[PDB]
Amino acid sequence: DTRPRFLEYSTSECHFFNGTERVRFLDRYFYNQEEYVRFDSDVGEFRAVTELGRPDEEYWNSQKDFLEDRRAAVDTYCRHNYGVGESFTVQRRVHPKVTVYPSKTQPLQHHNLLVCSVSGFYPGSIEVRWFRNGQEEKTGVVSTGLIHNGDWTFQTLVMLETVPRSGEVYTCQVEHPSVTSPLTVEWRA
Amino acid sequence: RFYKTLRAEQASQ
Amino acid sequence: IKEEHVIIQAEFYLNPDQSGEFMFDFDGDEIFHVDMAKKETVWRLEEFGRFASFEAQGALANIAVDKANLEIMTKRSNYTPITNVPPEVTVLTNSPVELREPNVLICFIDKFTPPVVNVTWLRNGKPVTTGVSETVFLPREDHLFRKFHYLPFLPSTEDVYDCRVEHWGLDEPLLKHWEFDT
Ligand SMILES: *[C@@H]1O[C@H](CO)[C@@H](O[C@@H]2O[C@H](CO)[C@@H](O)[C@H](O)[C@H]2NC(C)=O)[C@H](O)[C@H]1NC(C)=O
Ligand SMILES: *[C@@H]1O[C@H](CO)[C@@H](O)[C@H](O)[C@H]1NC(C)=O
Ligand SMILES: *[C@@H]1O[C@H](CO)[C@@H](O)[C@H](O)[C@H]1NC(C)=O
Ligand code: NA
Ligand code: NA
Ligand code: NA
Repeated sequence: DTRPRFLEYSTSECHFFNGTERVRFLDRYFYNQEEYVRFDSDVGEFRAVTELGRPDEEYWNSQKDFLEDRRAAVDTYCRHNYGVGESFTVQRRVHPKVTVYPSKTQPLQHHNLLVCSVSGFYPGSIEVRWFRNGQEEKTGVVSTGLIHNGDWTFQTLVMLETVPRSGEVYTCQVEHPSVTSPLTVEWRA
Repeated sequence: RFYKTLRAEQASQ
Repeated sequence: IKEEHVIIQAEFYLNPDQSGEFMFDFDGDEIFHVDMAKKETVWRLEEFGRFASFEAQGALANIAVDKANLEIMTKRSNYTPITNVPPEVTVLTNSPVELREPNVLICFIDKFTPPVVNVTWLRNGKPVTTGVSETVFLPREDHLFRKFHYLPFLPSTEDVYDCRVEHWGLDEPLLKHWEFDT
């Protein structure tokens, strides 16, 4: 479709610090690719981001009931909504699946790779550590980082550069809020 | 419990 | 000092399509959206709807204001249309793939605008729709969108897969391939 498009987009954002001790509320407006005006609860009034938003800064700051609604949002909206879904969002805990498999370097390098795949977990914060004969490996540890699956789950692949010897025991160890004890998967050459 | 909508307001014409 | 969590109410209205969306996002995940055609709240995971509620009428009333605001902003901009930004497309699996153990292909579409796409899943060059699912248009810290599409499948050495993405910023539909390794 070659037809020109026109987009109006808004985000009302609630940023939470130390539970709900401090809340920062942002009411943002975008026309096409441009953020033109916003209300920041720290500021206390609307402010134009660009020239395009100057008429709204002037007009919305003069709308008494609207500005007070925005000023009350941290409690009536942010803190309210935080509490509504708290049990299944903030307190959501989904335990990981830990899979260990060797992988060949392409083309062959001096080392091969040992993959620790940690999947299907929630929240995103995780600790994945490689061990060789009960000693942590800091060198040769490569990760593509935290991958969001878009379905309230995350995954991560943590690789260890290895020179695999006859009787070496490799251990991937996972710590995550969903589990009280470190999870381990052993691999032998 | 109900999620609350933050109500939209018409821009300056 | 860093924030622990973010809740976003994201909404848009788009002309000439006359399409709009209203959704809530928690740390990058869709909690729910409003089905505009059915005038109903659609929960991302069924358990959410058992624990919380949302009146769709409030989203519908906001969308009407978003539409009025689009008309005002379109005139104020001197009728400037959007410049299309094509998406980055990544295809991954939910977990490492094992032969004949069901798995899920994930097509992640990111950093694009306007929020309009046509997404097709291709198995050996053929369209497949069995058990497919998707998110609505998800917010980013910028003016850009993200979206996920899902295809559950039984892994085999024979079958190949493609996620075909159409966007107005793309000269030709973008195909991202996946096939079983070794
Ligand atoms: C997604 O698919 C449709 C159809 O191929 C495209 O939009 C138009 O839809 C109607 C029929 O339902 C046709 O009259 C038009 O011819 C279609 N436009 C074109 C150029 O064929 C639509 O453009 C596609 N959306 C995206 C983002 O590519
Ligand atoms: C969280 O808020 C309260 C305020 O009384 C305080 O006791 C506590 O130290 C705070 N924690 C952090 C990490 O700031
Ligand atoms: C719109 O038109 C007016 C008057 O000619 C001008 O001052 C303004 O810069 C224009 N804005 C844009 C985004 O083109
Ligand atoms: Na800023
Ligand atoms: Na309520
Ligand atoms: Na594998």
